[PDB]
Amino acid sequence: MRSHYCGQLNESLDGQEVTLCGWVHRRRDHGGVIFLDVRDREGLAQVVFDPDRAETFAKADRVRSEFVVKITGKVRLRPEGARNPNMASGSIEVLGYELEVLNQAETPPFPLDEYSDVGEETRLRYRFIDLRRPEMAAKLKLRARITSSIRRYLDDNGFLDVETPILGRPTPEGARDYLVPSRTYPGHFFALPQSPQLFKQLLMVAGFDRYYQIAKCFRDEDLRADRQPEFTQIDIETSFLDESDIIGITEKMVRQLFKEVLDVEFDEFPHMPFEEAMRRYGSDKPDLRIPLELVDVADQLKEVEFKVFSGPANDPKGRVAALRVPGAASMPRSQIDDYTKFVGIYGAKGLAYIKVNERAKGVEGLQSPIVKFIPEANLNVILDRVGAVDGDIVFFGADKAKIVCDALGALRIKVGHDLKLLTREWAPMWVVDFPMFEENDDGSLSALHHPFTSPKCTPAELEANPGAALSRAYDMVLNGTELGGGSIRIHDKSMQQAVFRVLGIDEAEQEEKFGFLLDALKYGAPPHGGLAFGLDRLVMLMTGASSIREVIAFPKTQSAGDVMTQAPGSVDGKALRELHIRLREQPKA
Amino acid sequence: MRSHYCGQLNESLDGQEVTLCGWVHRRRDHGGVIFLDVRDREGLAQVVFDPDRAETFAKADRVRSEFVVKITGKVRLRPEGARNPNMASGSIEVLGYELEVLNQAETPPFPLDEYSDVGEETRLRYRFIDLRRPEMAAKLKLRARITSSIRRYLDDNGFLDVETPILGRPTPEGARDYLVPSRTYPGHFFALPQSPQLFKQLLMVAGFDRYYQIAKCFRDEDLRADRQPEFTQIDIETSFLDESDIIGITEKMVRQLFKEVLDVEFDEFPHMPFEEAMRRYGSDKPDLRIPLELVDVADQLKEVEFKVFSGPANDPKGRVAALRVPGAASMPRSQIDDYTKFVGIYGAKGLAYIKVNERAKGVEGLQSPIVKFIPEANLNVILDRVGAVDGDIVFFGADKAKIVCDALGALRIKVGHDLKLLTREWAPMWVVDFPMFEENDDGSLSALHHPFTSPKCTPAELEANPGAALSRAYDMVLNGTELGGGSIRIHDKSMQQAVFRVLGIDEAEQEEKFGFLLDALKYGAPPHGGLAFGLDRLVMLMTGASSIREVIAFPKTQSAGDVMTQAPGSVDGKALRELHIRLREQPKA
Amino acid sequence: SAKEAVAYVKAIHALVRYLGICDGNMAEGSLRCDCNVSVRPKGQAEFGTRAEIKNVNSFRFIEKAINHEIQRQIELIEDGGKVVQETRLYDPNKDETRSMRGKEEANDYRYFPCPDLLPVVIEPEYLAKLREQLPELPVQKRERFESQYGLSAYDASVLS
Amino acid sequence: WETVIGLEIHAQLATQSKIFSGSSTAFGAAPNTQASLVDLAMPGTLPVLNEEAVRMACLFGLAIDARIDRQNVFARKNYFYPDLPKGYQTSQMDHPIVGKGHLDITLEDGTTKRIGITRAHLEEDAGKSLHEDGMSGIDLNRAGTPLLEIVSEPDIRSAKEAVAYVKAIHALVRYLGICDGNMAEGSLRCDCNVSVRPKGQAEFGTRAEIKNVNSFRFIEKAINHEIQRQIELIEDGGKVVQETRLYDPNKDETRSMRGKEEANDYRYFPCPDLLPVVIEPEYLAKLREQLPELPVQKRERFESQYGLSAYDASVLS
RNA sequence: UCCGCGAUAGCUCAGUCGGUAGAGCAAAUGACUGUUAAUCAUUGGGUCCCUGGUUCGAGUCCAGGUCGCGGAGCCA
RNA sequence: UCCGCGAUAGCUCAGUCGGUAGAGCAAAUGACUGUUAAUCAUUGGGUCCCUGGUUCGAGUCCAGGUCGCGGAGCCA
Repeated sequence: MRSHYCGQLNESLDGQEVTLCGWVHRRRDHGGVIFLDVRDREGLAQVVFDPDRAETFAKADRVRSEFVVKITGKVRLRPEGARNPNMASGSIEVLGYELEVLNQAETPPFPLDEYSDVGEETRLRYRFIDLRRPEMAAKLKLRARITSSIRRYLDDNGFLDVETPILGRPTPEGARDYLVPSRTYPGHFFALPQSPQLFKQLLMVAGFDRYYQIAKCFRDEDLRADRQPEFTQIDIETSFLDESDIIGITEKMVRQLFKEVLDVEFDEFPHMPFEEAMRRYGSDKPDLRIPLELVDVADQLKEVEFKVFSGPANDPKGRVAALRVPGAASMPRSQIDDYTKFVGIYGAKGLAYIKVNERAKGVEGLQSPIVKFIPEANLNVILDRVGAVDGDIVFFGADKAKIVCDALGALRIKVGHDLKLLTREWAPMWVVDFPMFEENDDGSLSALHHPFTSPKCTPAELEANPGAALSRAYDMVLNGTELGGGSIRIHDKSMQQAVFRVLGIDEAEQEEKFGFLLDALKYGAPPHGGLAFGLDRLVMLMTGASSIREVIAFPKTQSAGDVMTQAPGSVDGKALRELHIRLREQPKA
Repeated sequence: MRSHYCGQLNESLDGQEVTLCGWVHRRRDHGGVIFLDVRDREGLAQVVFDPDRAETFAKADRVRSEFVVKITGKVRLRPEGARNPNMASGSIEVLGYELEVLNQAETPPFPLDEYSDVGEETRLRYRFIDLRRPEMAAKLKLRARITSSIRRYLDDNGFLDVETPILGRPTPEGARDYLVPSRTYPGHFFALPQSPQLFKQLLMVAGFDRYYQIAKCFRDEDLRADRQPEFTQIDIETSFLDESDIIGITEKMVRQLFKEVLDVEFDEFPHMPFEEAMRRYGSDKPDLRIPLELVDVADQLKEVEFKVFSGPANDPKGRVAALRVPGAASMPRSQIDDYTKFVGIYGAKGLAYIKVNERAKGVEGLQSPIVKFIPEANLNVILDRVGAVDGDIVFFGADKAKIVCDALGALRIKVGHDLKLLTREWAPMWVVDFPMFEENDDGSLSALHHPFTSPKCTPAELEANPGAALSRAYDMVLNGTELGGGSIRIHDKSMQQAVFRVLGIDEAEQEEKFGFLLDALKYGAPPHGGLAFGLDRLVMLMTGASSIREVIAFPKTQSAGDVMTQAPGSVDGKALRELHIRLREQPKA
Repeated sequence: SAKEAVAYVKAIHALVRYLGICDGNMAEGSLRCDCNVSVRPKGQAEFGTRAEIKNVNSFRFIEKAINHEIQRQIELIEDGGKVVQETRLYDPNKDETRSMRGKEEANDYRYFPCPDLLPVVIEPEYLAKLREQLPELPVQKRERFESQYGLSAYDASVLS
Repeated sequence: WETVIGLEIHAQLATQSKIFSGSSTAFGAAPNTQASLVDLAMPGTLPVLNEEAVRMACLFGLAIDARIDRQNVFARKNYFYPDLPKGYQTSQMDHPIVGKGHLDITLEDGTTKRIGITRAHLEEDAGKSLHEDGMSGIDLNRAGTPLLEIVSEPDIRSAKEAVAYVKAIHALVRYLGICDGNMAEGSLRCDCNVSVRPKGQAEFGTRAEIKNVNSFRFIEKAINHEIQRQIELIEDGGKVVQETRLYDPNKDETRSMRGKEEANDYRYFPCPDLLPVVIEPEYLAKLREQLPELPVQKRERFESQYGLSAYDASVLS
């Protein structure tokens, strides 16, 4: 029977007695006065003991670290010189009337709060006492608040929380499936889903107008930092809706969520085309906090003596883009070399530059080794175009389109953060209008997303010139990171056959790879479209956490194993035999 | 852009035009007037076409079954001779101004009409069109509403929706774990959890005061008609609460849920002890709809010549219980024989009986072949005790305790439904006070749940006489079925050692099977207790569905697998080698 | 091979049925059999412990059990592990091989001539009369149904 | 199971001038700077055999105790590839420099086993392709570099034995002063012809030639992971195909670069430009006097005459 | 294969041109009436990554292995 | 191994003591102005579980197989 939470002791409850249960954080013994810091889910509070009731003192001297205790006392208003900023309840104390030790505790491996030098492996191995730390708990509770808000919104807007099975059928092409040996069907396997995509589409076929699900997803790929094998995703699919409606509902959701939890507001989300994003940022996930923008200038540098510019300037398969960084002419050559080496890692042969100091003197007003091979007029209209003035530096990326886009895009974000050139507000956005196809190294055409993505044009303008086709696909970006995305699917016979014809796939593969899907599609599928969010990263952003493991209760390391439960582990030969499988760890000479 | 849902077209919207999208249920062609039954997520509505606009008529005659169409028209108040009772929107029509076929549909394998007896294998093969049927859709939508209500309640009462990992470490004793081969750790496996038990306990250790989760669970045991391999469970665990508080919150939840969804009310839940439940019902999950009750009568029959009574009557290891069925004296000997064979299936040598017609006429007043071997006095005080009057029949079960409890308990429920004696209302209950142990075939004692359950007595009264010990465990029962259950756990060192000594297991197995758990338990675990509900059965009950497959989106057959997606399937040898395994058959040494 | 084994059991059953010695009905529990199956990799006389599967009823059970035992032994030798001598049994429900008893050592049944029963002497006259009493064998009778009387293999066999 | 493997080792001889050209051997980042007219295979240009090249060749031949032919003729290995300038690789088909020798390899399981070397002839190196823009770039700086192809007799069995043989070759070559031995710079390379067989049956699994193997650890792990793979392949039956495989230390997996659809016909024939080089017994008489003391016999000499342990003798030698 | 760094109490981490494993924190005992990452005194604890070798003697020096981070090289 | 039942259009299911696989539903065309599980007429459709044999001819009868449910038998 608890009266109040430790970390919810405001100043208003003065003159009231309270009973609070929790753990013993740290204990201070002064002899004449004993201090206890009791901690629960809401935070820490201080309880003070004077030996005027020396029995409680006897029940105060034995108490050690992390003891689970229940204390009843009165909240006394602490002196002005004793107030604590770090403690949220740190302007009041509680004098302990009676104490009881609910349970004893062995010494906690590691200490809570810094600079206790825990290392990540030890923190993961004893994760059950690590989550006692108020910061981790705040992160997880925040996650709970997020899922709460999202569920409330989606429920209120007529979506149905329906569960889809995890054990499904394995198939290649997309990614490595986690397999599950079948006890009842020897030689056959179940497979963990990569996304409830197919199932949600079936649910659209099934007549359910609006579907949502917070589902578990599994990928057997080698992983990146901020990447885990088991990750949670917010799946959403709707019927009889176009892209505007879907983006509307979803955007509204994100705003309402950010205002419910963090209490921030987002105005409106600008819709930016893929083409524009690639043009002025060189990335499909632009960081709209950094105002710095890439500006194309290769057209006026075609017939020029300097050859690393003119080369790609006359080559259609690439461009020459410039990047103005303001007030950064004072930058030292060391940093310049560092940046050249940085853009080096994305394939750029070189990072050309111009330090712009005095515009009215022309060429002797532009200190740089490149200025000699380029005419004064072109220079001046370039400087005019990029928006540069006195005191600035202009960088130059001149190569194949992909390379310059990536290298200058990254140089953009890097020098963006390094010089603190951003507004510290939240900056959300939508990326729309992707291309339909791309070349696949060897040749030919292929769909980037899925062959089921709706093109903006008709199957005739499509079979005309497939390269001019834009897709009805959409990704949502926040702080330059991709929160998620989806698209409206094709339900048209002649259209599905059009994209099928244009990709080189005959009916053999159509049947072998997508037969059951096409089957389900043939029996009367409605206009439907969807999107999915990576819930983990969303919570990671909303918390301000460094890694994704910080927003997952019991995460796994980069090699897919978790050190706490020592999984994966070994299994006895019996269970191995009953599942119709064999090992192959045989002794060699 | 839909205006309104078909099945939400009230009479109040007259004189307004509406646009509704959906499927073509069935189509009636009279020539001069065309009738369409359009179906959406909300239900069916009728659209009428007159040839005054022959274009919409042309787009109406070609339209066939399950066509996805968008119709805009006006809601007309239908003639008195055309009103439909069966259709919830069946008091209004819509005259079709303009129709558009959004998508065509091939002929649906099975019909979506009510009471067309297509059989279950076919119903499973095309589940994506089976769930189009309004009854199934109503069931699933009901499920969504249920989980919605439960989530709302648990959220509002300070519980944290926390996700636990699925891929965990394998271990014996409890049940066969589904295994998942690890690509990165050859020879090792992950395992699907049977319940978030350990994780929830760790979450209690982690300082989270109140936890809940709607989690996926997997058991590799053989199947039956009302049992599936992948099932969803409502896990709940709390800290610093006794059994009364937990049963309080959970009961409150069930009531609030039943009022939110079905709009019924439950008063209060009677708490019945296990011993008592076994005494007058012979079951740990009593059906409180059936008023019929078992009454012990063995005490007056301790020294009589007939041996099927006297046998178990002087042996402490069994009993002789009687069962009164009211107004059932008119029963033919045939039904009696059926019942004797029925109790026969549970091991009873015989089902003795007495027809009581005139208690005041004595010996010539109780027709039965057994009455001769039993004295008049005992007979009379038996009739006095059981509450019998003119017109009732008293059956007799005389054997080992287990046998009489199961056989008479089942005969009880059977004749309960067979004679229509129960009133068909909801009947909730709590089963409390279980025994701590039972014997395990070979010998010794064992806990029928888990050795971590808190006993009501002290570790001394416990090491004194283990057979007299009751557990603090609790199950919730509705309509004689077990909705779920849990118990308050032990966090006491000496208590855990007491039950450990009394269970006969040395520190070797203690360390090998539950070592990491005991470890986590040693570093300061709070008083915690929990419970889990089988969500599937709950929804099955709340819908009134016959099977669990009726409340699951994409269920599997009795042999583990769904016929629609053909899972489990075959995987290519490459992925098989990369996961470091080869297949085989079943037998190995 | 296993098919050869089933053929041998069928031949024994047929011959004994013709002789009128046993009823042949395996359903009634008249004719029973055990199988001492042991595989070995060609080239090495090494490896491949013997497996004695007891209580085998139908021919189908025989075939399936013998196969599922052969492949099992093959796997056991492939992995190496521990090749142990045990007396196994077969259940048609799960098609798996179960161990009834673990053989700790060679069972000493202590064989010796029974002192109460004297050795029965069967003279060649006995065999001379019984050979005249011997019925025509089915295996040779169906082939005789092929040779002298005009008939096909199938109908001759099913007739015999 | 019995695993019969083989080893094809290419050793880069430390000579100043190239085998047929006049350019230097050791080179830096500067491309095409170490290539005269001969290496570029200009029309009308002709090759002339290097002296210290054949000297070191018959030196290794004498050290390995192999029957050296009195005459050896260079043949042409005609294949088309951008790294190869003249369209054929000047090797030796018939009559190599050295043939049929034996090397005593010391392992850790007691006996120091004797291994066979079928031949060790003189080859020439080619250019190198690099990761760049688009097209690609070929550098002929290493092209024309003299090579010694020590081919071992398939008497070598286990993987550890193979590592022992590579280490023994490396040690012997280090002592003779023929090659640097430093695998990091790319001087000493080798390939493995591994083929497993079930004991008892003359039938066996298909041959696997693993090319481009760097470190000894890489050798051991790749050979093992190939052996077990072949074991599985023959156990399952399936399709036993002859392929040109590769090994990456990152994933410890064996990948097939090229599937051998047929026996490559390189069209070998005696080179009309190069006359057969005649090695007379006087050359060998002087060079055998020039022969240094073998390390394998040096540690044993440290065992016999001087009081010493096996460990200290080996690590001192 | 090669270059740099690293493996040492419950945690973190130091240790010369070779001589009982120290220090902070934690733990145990004791002192102290305002701390709040308390302090102070005292006590207890460990296989210096594994093996072999060197020396009067090893965390230290020699040789050969294991593991973590990053770089180089190779990828006819 | 043995006994009973069963495999037949998209779905359900019948078919004698051997003579083109029928019927309900669904589908296609046509008719009809109030149905609402519309009706009616006509048309299209399917290896009678596989193989072999019998006969003038096979869903049907013979022999041997495959699959689903239950029972029997065996489990020294």
